[PDB]
Amino acid sequence: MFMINVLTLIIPILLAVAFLTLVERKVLGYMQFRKGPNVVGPYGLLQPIADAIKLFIKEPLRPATSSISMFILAPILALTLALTMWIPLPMPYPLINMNLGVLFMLAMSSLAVYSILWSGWASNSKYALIGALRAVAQTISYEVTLAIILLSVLLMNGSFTLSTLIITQEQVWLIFPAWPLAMMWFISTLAETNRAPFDLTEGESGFNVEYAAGPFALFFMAEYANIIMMNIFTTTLFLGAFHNPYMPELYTINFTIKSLLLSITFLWIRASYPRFRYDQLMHLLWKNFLPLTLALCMWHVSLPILLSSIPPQT
Amino acid sequence: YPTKETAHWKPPPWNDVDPPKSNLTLNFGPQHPAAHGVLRLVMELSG
Amino acid sequence: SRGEYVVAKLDDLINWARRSSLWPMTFGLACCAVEMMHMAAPRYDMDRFGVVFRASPRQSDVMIVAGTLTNKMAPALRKVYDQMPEPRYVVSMGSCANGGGYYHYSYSVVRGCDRIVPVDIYVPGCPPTAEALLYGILQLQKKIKREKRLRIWYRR
Amino acid sequence: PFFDVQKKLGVDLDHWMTIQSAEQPHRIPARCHAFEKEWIECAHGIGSIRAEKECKIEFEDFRECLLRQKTMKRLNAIKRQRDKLIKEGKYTPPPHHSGQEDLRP
Amino acid sequence: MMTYIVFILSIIFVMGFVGFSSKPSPIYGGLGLIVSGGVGCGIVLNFGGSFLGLMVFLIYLGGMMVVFGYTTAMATENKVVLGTFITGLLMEFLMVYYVLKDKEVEIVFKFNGMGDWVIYDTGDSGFFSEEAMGIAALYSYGTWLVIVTGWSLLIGVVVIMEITRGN
Amino acid sequence: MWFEVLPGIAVMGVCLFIPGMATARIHRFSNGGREKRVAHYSYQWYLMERDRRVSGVNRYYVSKGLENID
Amino acid sequence: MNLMITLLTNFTLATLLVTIAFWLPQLNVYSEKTSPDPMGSARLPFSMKFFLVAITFLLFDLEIALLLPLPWASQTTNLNTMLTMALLLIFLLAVSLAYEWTQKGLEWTE
Amino acid sequence: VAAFLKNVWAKEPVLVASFAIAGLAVILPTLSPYTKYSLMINRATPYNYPVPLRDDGNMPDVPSHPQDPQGPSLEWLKRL
Amino acid sequence: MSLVYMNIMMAFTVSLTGLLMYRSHLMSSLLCLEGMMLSLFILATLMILNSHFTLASMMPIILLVFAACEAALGLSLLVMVSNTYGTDYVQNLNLLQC
Ligand SMILES: CCCCCCCCCCCCCCCCCC(=O)OC[C@H](COP(=O)([O-])OCC[N+](C)(C)C)OC(=O)CCCCCCCCCCCCCCCCC
Ligand SMILES: CCCCCCCCCCCCCCCCCC(=O)OC[C@H](COP(=O)(O)OCCN)OC(=O)CCCCCCCCCCCCCCCCC
Ligand SMILES: CCCCCCCCCCCCCCCCCC(=O)OC[C@H](COP(=O)(O)OCCN)OC(=O)CCCCCCCCCCCCCCCCC
Ligand SMILES: CCCCCCCCCCCCCCCCCC(=O)OC[C@H](COP(=O)(O)OCCN)OC(=O)CCCCCCCCCCCCCCCCC
Ligand SMILES: CCCCCCCCCCCCCCCCCC(=O)OC[C@H](COP(=O)(O)OCCN)OC(=O)CCCCCCCCCCCCCCCCC
Ligand SMILES: C=C(C)[C@H]1Cc2c(ccc3c2O[C@@H]2COc4cc(OC)c(OC)cc4[C@@H]2C3=O)O1
Ligand SMILES: C=C(C)[C@H]1Cc2c(ccc3c2O[C@@H]2COc4cc(OC)c(OC)cc4[C@@H]2C3=O)O1
Ligand code: SF4
Repeated sequence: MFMINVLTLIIPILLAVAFLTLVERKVLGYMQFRKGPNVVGPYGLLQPIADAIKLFIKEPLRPATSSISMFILAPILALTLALTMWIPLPMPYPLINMNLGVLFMLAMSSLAVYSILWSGWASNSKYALIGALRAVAQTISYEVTLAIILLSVLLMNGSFTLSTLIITQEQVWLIFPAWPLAMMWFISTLAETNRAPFDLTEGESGFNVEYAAGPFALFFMAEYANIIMMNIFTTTLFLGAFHNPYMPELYTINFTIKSLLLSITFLWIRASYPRFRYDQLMHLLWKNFLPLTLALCMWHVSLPILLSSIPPQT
Repeated sequence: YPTKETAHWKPPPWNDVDPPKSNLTLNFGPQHPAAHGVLRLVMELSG
Repeated sequence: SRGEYVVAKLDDLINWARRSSLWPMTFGLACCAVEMMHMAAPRYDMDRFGVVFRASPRQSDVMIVAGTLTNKMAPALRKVYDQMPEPRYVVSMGSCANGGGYYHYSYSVVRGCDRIVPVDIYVPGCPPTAEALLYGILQLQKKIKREKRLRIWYRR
Repeated sequence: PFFDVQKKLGVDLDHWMTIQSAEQPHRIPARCHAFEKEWIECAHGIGSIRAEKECKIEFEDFRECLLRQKTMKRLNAIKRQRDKLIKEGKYTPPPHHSGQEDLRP
Repeated sequence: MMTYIVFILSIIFVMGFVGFSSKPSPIYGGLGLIVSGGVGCGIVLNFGGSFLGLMVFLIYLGGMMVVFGYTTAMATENKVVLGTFITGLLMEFLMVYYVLKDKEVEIVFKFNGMGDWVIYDTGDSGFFSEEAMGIAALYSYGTWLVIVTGWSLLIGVVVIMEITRGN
Repeated sequence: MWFEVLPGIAVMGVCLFIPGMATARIHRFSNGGREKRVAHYSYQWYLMERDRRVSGVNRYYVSKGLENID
Repeated sequence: MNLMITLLTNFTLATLLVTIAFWLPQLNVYSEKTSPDPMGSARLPFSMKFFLVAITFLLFDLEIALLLPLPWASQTTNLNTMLTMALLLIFLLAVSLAYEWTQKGLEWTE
Repeated sequence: VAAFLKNVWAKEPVLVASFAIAGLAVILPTLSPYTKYSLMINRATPYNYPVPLRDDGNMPDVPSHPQDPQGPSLEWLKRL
Repeated sequence: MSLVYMNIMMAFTVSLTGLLMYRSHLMSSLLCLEGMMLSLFILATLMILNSHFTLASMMPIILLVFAACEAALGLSLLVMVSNTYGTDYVQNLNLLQC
């Protein structure tokens, strides 16, 4: 019975990631005064199916690798970490209800940079290794503000429990007392997933240009399996929905609608701006987000003490 | 007391500084769209 | 028989998935690239056919040779073709890619890219209209549609 | 040298994490709180030389609370004799040690 | 077999260290230390140290071994290795055979051979993890510890910026 | 027009609705028609194991009230 | 226990899909390719700035590790001491950032 | 004092907001009247058992029952 | 005593013998050193959790933080060696024999 719960978690994750490609192409199409796919399925609904089948029957490279084993371990770690991020997400009840789900997700998302690093190792191209090192330094830069913003908010939560965060926002959204944290958090999750304006894997050649259609479709989909997750995590963190314990699907419809609107907000951001130069987003993290994030972390340390609003431990 | 093994040992330098015993050159060829078509670029970078 | 019907449905499936998810490399040479962009533009909108531009030849399916192939570029074009995973297709676009065109008798121009790469669809024009390039891409899709890979594999 | 600055200035820098018998958060006892308290109150002030020989019994009780070597040795002896009598067949487990009695509270 | 699971992880932990102390390369040495950190973290998590296990994942693996792999990438582009590997593996499996056939062993200390489920406590701790409140005590009881650790990290930043300059 | 993107968004929304409604129905099924007991803390685990003992059928969720005492 | 089941299931599904991806087109006998990069064969030069941002991440990640028990530390009865040490730790993180600023350590990846 | 402040607010408004929020977070718990109640609520939260006292004969300030009027009360918390 | 403690100490001694006599990459020596730190973390954690000694629960984090800072320092030394010879081979560190 628990295995049925695991499968109804992880198979709809891959289906939602598949149709997120269609939603991306359609929404980017209409924002660009054109259409997205509408030929392959009715309203393009068979486009991700045809695309996944097309990739799975292309010839892989199997190049001269510095490591064959890490060439294999990069998609496996990517998909495994991209699927295990979803297991403490309370919607309204989680698969694994753990006391430290927030810190769990922070640690497992910190583990995701090894996919980028091993994919840069496995290609013998030294320029792909350079781009992988730039991607890793980008991701570990924005993990700092992820950790500190998340700590500042959990100072208003009371615990590391993700299901407590629904109880925290029963009166007000947590974007109202923490919108500067929310906007730096949202841009930092945008910079975590190598997503535009923070993507540096299409132009000055990325870390996963060595992969062609066997592992690539897996990498990509693991990457989008992070993106929805991060928005769902943002939905739990700043836009907490109403939970009726006798009708849990009210919460499930409400957080699903908010997470869809936030993933579409990612799509609507990448269709609206140019990219950063690499040192410009390093300037954005280390000189603009990090002083504000430290200042607001001091503010959210001292603020529940000065208002007598320290949240419950349990 | 220089032995047979401790015989090639020259003294260290007087300022105790040894000599230190280059920049990257990239070739962005005709495989790229954000150069507007058909261009080869030999970059010499220093970081 | 029965296995003949099985491999016929499997050929229809894989041909459907390959023709309906063509990924050309965003790779233009000369004036034909402008019209190839107009076929990417909102009026014609190749993305609604499942036809997207990708930067690398590793995640690409068809090479639209759109422009004049000179003598100085032909090894780079061949290297781009050799980095593409199979099944890879080539659409010669325009008169210079087809047979040299206006620069046919030049010292520096390869007279047709079919001296360098095998070519599946020759699209004529100088330039062909973007509508004509989209016609050539749909003819490429119909050529992929009638491929008989698993039927010939089952008969060999 | 041990320049005892903490006692000379009267400040508590690191006496608090030093022993298990100290003041814990939320009055949490350690598992060997009583044994360590007994051994510390035995060995206090008498010096280490007199403490090694005059507080041996408290220290053995406390070290055996910490490591449980005697308890695990006795459990090994009982479980080994029980396994021998199960292999020989001269003993049968009761229903309250086979899991057939629907526990008390 | 499930009762000895901590023990089973510990064996893998030993194996993991012989996996990388044989040292074929700093690349595979890093890979072995990351797998070893995962299984020793599983050891920590199975005693109820959930926050310390997530400190292994977030800070050791997710923070520091990332920097080791990063420096291995950027700065560092058999018989001895495989022999030391199989030597340590034979030593560890002979230790496992000894302690499972005897339920008692002495290499340096005397060690029981039953599982470590026996040595636990039978009580409860109410509405808190004791390990969580002990780590929360760093800010209330651990003042001097916070002072010396923050000063060491500030000096660490200053020291790294000194010696990486080369001037 | 712009309502052409809504079938893909609706399919993706159903795919995001399935895990939550699934785990809600499974937790109601496996726990006697009620929510799964949350045991983050050892007191909660002690009460839950005491429920498993006092139920008599080796299930924490089988509740016994005033009818169980005389 | 159910957590290990979930982790093992995700690793199993990932290994299944990766093996099918690596070996379903290896049934094909497509062609055998010889195929005889921006840098040709030059050795990768060390970039000092990338190492500096990695170590700056590591040290600020340790300062984050010290900051992590604050939601539990807000529940103490010694709130004046706790608030003082929390503000001191975030201030020392800010001072490490200011020294990283003013000594030009955050330059060309600013 | 306002020329340098307007200059840094025109050049570096991120750092002005940072130093201002940091300064408020430092100085404001020393000025808030509610900082006493944080301490009072965190000591009123009964994580442990209220271990009873042996009645020696003379402890008038200790109640004999939870509902007795003497002892600590939480009416300051029920009102706030 | 406890049987998992023997395995953690044996892991510590394995990485200690891996540090001592190999004369290889310097990064491999730093990896053996941080394996020693990892085994110290696990062993301190199992002891402190075993004895329910609550105030020492912050002790392994300290054992982590300092030593990870230590690790950062070591990498910078390696990088200076990696800026001198092009390799981290410790047999290049033989200028000070004479
Ligand atoms: C989670 C839900 C969604 C959240 C909101 C996000 C949705 C909208 C997204 C729009 C598209 C964004 C795409 C990425 C853009 C990245 C670039 C960018 O914006 O850089 C950030 C820029 C960076 O600066 P810059 O790049 O504009 O300028 C260059 C930098 N200088 C000036 C130094 C040369 O700004 C910030 O860093 C601001 C971050 C948030 C600030 C929050 C301030 C709080 C206010 C406190 C009070 C202030 C008043 C005074 C004191 C009062 C005291 C009582
Ligand atoms: C190259 C190698 C292979 C690489 C690919 C595969 C590995 C990477 C992807 C998988 C990562 C696995 C991470 C597993 C542990 C995560 C942390 C964790 O368990 O936290 C959750 C929880 C803590 O919360 P709490 O509520 O306190 O616990 C219940 C107590 N009431 O704790 C619990 O609920 C405790 C449950 C029991 C203990 C769980 C132990 C899990 C197994 C150990 C780790 C296995 C993976 C090792 C490799 C890691 C990566 C190198
Ligand atoms: C014993 C008998 C069975 C033997 C084994 C076979 C099992 C079933 C395999 C799938 C179905 C086989 C048939 C495939 C299609 C054949 C018919 C066909 O080609 O129809 C063409 C038509 C599109 O026509 P077109 O020319 O593209 O239109 C241009 C626009 N004017 O096409 C269409 O209108 C749509 C075609 C859709 C094709 C099927 C849907 C995709 C496959 C789904 C199952 C496999 C993938 C599962 C999910 C994977 C993960 C996403
Ligand atoms: C959580 C929600 C998840 C939802 C995921 C799915 C979303 C999309 C759902 C399907 C939408 C409609 C698809 C219609 C496809 C085209 C059907 C069709 O007519 O194909 C025609 C083609 C050839 O027909 P033919 O007979 O040759 O024509 C000559 C006529 N004189 O004939 C063929 O190609 C053969 C028939 C192919 C039919 C394929 C239908 C789609 C299969 C998709 C797989 C997933 C289905 C849903 C799974 C979940 C629900 C059970
Ligand atoms: C006492 C309160 C708590 C203080 C500690 C906590 C601080 C929280 C924020 C942490 C920030 C960490 C990094 C800070 C570095 C500061 C030094 C600095 O940045 O100087 C350089 C800068 C000129 O910039 P440049 O060198 O060119 O850098 C590239 C950008 N152009 O020059 C400047 O930007 C000038 C900076 C000084 C002037 C700022 C004045 C702000 C006033 C706000 C209102 C009053 C707030 C009360 C506190 C007083 C603050 C001065
Ligand atoms: C996961 C499934 C079902 C399929 C669909 C799919 C892949 C793998 C990769 C991709 C993909 O869908 C789209 C295809 O088209 C573009 C076009 C893009 O730009 C034009 C673009 O820019 C980032 C991104 C993309 C996706 C992309 O890379 O596997
Ligand atoms: C990405 C989309 C949707 C468009 C834009 C685009 C293509 C396809 C190809 C190219 C391209 O743009 C780049 C940059 O602009 C020019 C301009 C050119 O001439 C003006 C030119 O001539 C060869 C080549 C190029 C590039 C090129 O190959 O499709
Ligand atoms: S075929 Fe003609 S119009 Fe086209 S690129 Fe060549 S010269 Fe230009």
